[PDB]
Amino acid sequence: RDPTLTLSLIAKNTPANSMIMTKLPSVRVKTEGYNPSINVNELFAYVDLSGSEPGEHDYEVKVEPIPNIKIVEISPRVVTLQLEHH
Repeated sequence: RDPTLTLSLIAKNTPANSMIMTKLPSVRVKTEGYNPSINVNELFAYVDLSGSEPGEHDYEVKVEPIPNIKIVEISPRVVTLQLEHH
Protein backbone atom coordinates (compact mmCIF):
# COMPACT_ATOMS: atom_id res chain seq x y z
CA ARG A 1 0.00 0.00 0.00
CA ASP A 2 2.99 2.29 0.70
CA PRO A 3 0.64 4.90 2.21
CA THR A 4 1.50 8.60 2.24
CA LEU A 5 0.55 9.97 5.64
CA THR A 6 -0.11 13.43 7.05
CA LEU A 7 0.89 13.47 10.71
CA SER A 8 0.73 16.21 13.30
CA LEU A 9 4.06 17.27 14.81
CA ILE A 10 4.71 16.79 18.53
CA ALA A 11 7.50 18.21 20.65
CA LYS A 12 9.29 15.89 23.07
CA ASN A 13 11.42 16.82 26.08
CA THR A 14 10.46 20.49 25.98
CA PRO A 15 12.66 22.08 28.67
CA ALA A 16 10.81 22.75 31.91
CA ASN A 17 9.85 26.37 32.52
CA SER A 18 10.00 27.07 28.78
CA MET A 19 7.40 27.43 26.05
CA ILE A 20 7.37 26.82 22.31
CA MET A 21 6.27 30.04 20.59
CA THR A 22 5.98 28.52 17.12
CA LYS A 23 2.90 26.67 15.81
CA LEU A 24 4.08 23.19 14.80
CA PRO A 25 3.42 22.41 11.11
CA SER A 26 1.99 19.12 9.86
CA VAL A 27 4.32 16.56 8.31
CA ARG A 28 3.92 14.48 5.13
CA VAL A 29 5.46 11.00 5.23
CA LYS A 30 6.05 8.58 2.37
CA THR A 31 6.33 4.94 3.37
CA GLU A 32 6.92 1.42 2.14
CA GLY A 33 4.98 -1.55 3.43
CA TYR A 34 1.42 -2.42 4.43
CA ASN A 35 -0.64 -1.95 7.59
CA PRO A 36 -4.44 -2.12 7.86
CA SER A 37 -5.26 -1.15 11.46
CA ILE A 38 -2.83 1.65 12.29
CA ASN A 39 -4.69 4.80 13.34
CA VAL A 40 -3.21 7.62 11.26
CA ASN A 41 -4.35 10.31 13.71
CA GLU A 42 -2.86 8.25 16.53
CA LEU A 43 0.50 8.38 14.75
CA PHE A 44 2.82 11.34 15.22
CA ALA A 45 5.98 12.95 13.93
CA TYR A 46 8.16 14.58 16.56
CA VAL A 47 10.97 17.00 17.31
CA ASP A 48 13.23 16.38 20.30
CA LEU A 49 13.94 19.57 22.25
CA SER A 50 16.11 17.78 24.78
CA GLY A 51 18.63 20.22 26.23
CA SER A 52 17.60 23.24 24.18
CA GLU A 53 18.14 26.84 25.26
CA PRO A 54 15.69 29.70 24.58
CA GLY A 55 15.83 31.28 21.14
CA GLU A 56 15.33 30.02 17.60
CA HIS A 57 16.74 26.64 16.60
CA ASP A 58 16.27 24.02 13.87
CA TYR A 59 15.12 20.51 14.73
CA GLU A 60 15.15 17.33 12.68
CA VAL A 61 11.69 15.87 12.15
CA LYS A 62 11.42 12.21 13.11
CA VAL A 63 8.58 9.69 13.04
CA GLU A 64 7.36 7.46 15.84
CA PRO A 65 7.90 3.76 14.92
CA ILE A 66 5.00 2.25 12.94
CA PRO A 67 4.60 -1.55 12.79
CA ASN A 68 5.30 -3.10 9.38
CA ILE A 69 6.06 0.33 7.94
CA LYS A 70 9.35 1.86 6.85
CA ILE A 71 9.60 5.65 6.54
CA VAL A 72 11.26 6.62 3.26
CA GLU A 73 10.63 10.36 3.10
CA ILE A 74 9.67 13.11 5.55
CA SER A 75 8.57 16.65 4.66
CA PRO A 76 9.50 18.90 6.00
CA ARG A 77 12.72 17.27 7.21
CA VAL A 78 13.72 20.19 9.43
CA VAL A 79 11.62 22.69 11.38
CA THR A 80 12.63 26.02 12.90
CA LEU A 81 11.11 26.72 16.33
CA GLN A 82 11.43 29.43 18.97
CA LEU A 83 11.70 28.62 22.68
CA GLU A 84 11.13 31.11 25.49
CA HIS A 85 11.92 30.69 29.19
CA HIS A 86 8.91 31.17 31.47
